[PDB]
Amino acid sequence: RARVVCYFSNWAVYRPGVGRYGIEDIPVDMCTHIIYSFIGVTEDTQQVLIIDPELDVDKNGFKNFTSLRSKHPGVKFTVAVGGWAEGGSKYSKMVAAKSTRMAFVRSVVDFLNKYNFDGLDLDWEYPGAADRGGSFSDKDKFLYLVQELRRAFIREGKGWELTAAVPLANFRLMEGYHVPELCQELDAIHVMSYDLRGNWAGFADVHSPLYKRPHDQWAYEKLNVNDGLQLWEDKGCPTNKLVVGIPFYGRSFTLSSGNNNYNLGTYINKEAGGGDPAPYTNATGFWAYYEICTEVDTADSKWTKKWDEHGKCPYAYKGTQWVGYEDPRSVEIKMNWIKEKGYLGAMTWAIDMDDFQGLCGEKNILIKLLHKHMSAYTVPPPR
Ligand SMILES: N[C@@H]1[C@@H](O)[C@H](O[C@@H]2O[C@H](CO)[C@@H](O[C@@H]3O[C@H](CO)[C@@H](O[C@@H]4O[C@H](CO)[C@@H](O[C@@H]5O[C@H](CO)[C@@H](O)[C@H](O)[C@H]5N)[C@H](O)[C@H]4N)[C@H](O)[C@H]3N)[C@H](O)[C@H]2N)[C@@H](CO)O[C@H]1O
Ligand SMILES: *[C@@H]1O[C@H](CO)[C@@H](O)[C@H](O)[C@H]1NC(C)=O
Ligand SMILES: *[C@@H]1O[C@H](CO)[C@@H](O)[C@H](O)[C@H]1NC(C)=O
Repeated sequence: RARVVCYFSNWAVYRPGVGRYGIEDIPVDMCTHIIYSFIGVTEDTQQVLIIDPELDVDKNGFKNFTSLRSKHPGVKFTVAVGGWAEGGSKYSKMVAAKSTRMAFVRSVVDFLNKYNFDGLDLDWEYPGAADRGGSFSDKDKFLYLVQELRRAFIREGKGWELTAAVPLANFRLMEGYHVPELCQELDAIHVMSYDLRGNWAGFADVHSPLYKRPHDQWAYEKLNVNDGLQLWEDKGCPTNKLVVGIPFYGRSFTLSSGNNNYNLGTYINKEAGGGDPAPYTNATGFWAYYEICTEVDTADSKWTKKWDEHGKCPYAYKGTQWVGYEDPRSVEIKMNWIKEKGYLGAMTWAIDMDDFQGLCGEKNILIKLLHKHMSAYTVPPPR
């Protein structure tokens, strides 16, 4: 009854060579819930925006995805609206009034019916965030949207799921999320317990530390997976609604010139924007798990791999390059911690970045860990 929630990126199919990952590559039986990412919202009409129509519609992307339920009827196939690239301003604008919310709600219902989805994952990042086109009134109005969506889903009578991806920083929770009311309306809370550190922070660190490190201070003091999930509990979310995010990727850094200190918290060349782009994801500061293991784990690797004794995460470095991530050891530790705490399950960003080709060893090594632990785990009643 535990969840293994797998986010699927629709843009992964455009990755070159062995990086190419499509619908056919999803290891469906390893997941209980799979989420097609992303659709968006229109700026002008507050309707569902199909972001890659040639792929999603013309090449039958949405339907290929949902029709996987024929072979795997026990699995839920939903769609995510929002995501980082979508921005937050269109969503703050959409929830501003009742009329615009209901226009979106109607569009959502039409979309879900048309492409046979089992429900919707809300990924607005984030309500109430000034840095993301939000404002104070987003907190109330995001709740209104969620309540209105739930009632519409009930009226359709198909038992659709409604979930949300959420941050874990206290200031983000205060600005955007009525926790008790939201957790009541939602089937699951997908906590984005990653990207907690990165180039934007101005120092090298692992991005999903489980526990606090000595160097964690001020805003970073409770910015770890354990304290972050505890925060969601303390604000009123039941343990059996919380799903813990696991990143299948690393946040990389370019160290400052002449810096021979590779410890956690060491200064970086922030202007570089992060570590150099990897060949398949081609993104500064962002390396897929398979891009990391093919570099760090090889027999003649010149990378030095270390372990965060407090955060329970691996990091590795070579020359000016430094990356923090998750490996089988850290993932296993998090799986046991999830069961220890009694949370609803595990979530991954994203399934397309596991070692699905088995370049470094066994195929889909990370998702197999999530499946192994969660499938043998019974979610206890709310604490
Ligand atoms: N919810 C959070 C997540 O959002 C977040 O993960 C991020 O999600 C966003 C989407 O919200 C991702 O943004 C996408 O990034 C893609 C790649 O970076 C973009 O797609 C590509 O865009 C490229 C530039 O145009 C194209 O490059 C071409 O590639 C060609 C191959 O055919 C090549 O021949 C050519 O030379 C290139 N021009 C490429 O075609 C295209 N697919 C996409 O536009 C963009 N929306 C983001 O990548 C991702 N990190 C997550 C992690 O922070 O956290 C979650 O909680
Ligand atoms: C959907 O399935 C068809 C038939 O296998 C295939 O031709 C097409 O490429 C698939 N579309 C996507 C986006 O995977
Ligand atoms: C890789 O990313 C860079 C910077 O965004 C871009 O200029 C280039 O077109 C990308 N290369 C490929 C192969 O897509």
